[PDB]
Amino acid sequence: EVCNDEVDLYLLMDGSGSIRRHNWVNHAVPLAMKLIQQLNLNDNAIHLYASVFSNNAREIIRLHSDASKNKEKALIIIKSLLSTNLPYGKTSLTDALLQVRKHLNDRINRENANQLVVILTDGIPDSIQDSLKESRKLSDRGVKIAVFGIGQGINVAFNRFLVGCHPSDGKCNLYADSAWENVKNVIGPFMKAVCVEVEK
Ligand SMILES: [Cl-]
Repeated sequence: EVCNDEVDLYLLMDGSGSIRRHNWVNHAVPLAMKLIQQLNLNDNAIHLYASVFSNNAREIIRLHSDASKNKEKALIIIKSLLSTNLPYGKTSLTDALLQVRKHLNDRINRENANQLVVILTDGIPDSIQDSLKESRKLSDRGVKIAVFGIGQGINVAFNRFLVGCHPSDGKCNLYADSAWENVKNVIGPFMKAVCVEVEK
């Protein structure tokens, strides 16, 4: 009853920055699924988009649910689409944010919808400055950015600053993080709190 409003949500997976990719490769997609399970994906509510790979190239696509097609298939489709990211490893966050901006520019949005980028990351961008530059173009267009950080390879101050908070001080509703062992229990609440803040 929380993630129930008109929102265009762009889910961006950004990892792994780690030397031992096992955790990201085994758990990033189940983590993203858990987040997506918090969303009301009725056409009058949340429209869910995801950055994915197709024909060796990065692309933004809409994810549907539960479409008029069979239940298990709709789940499998989403899970496979998300999994196209895994073979490609670490990719430019700057380029991903730029693609979201182009996507928003190419289409008319719903009159009363909010635009939101949710980033799942276990590392830091190739370029901090290029990334910050893009995020500000987005926020200048009224787009909100939330970030979920995982593990010990993240920079918390960067994540907080990226979503518009103070680098260290004060609560930041658009940011949360966790160690791998705990992410499954923290991500649901994070998505909910993100929806709440977005409606304010
Ligand atoms: Cl980058």
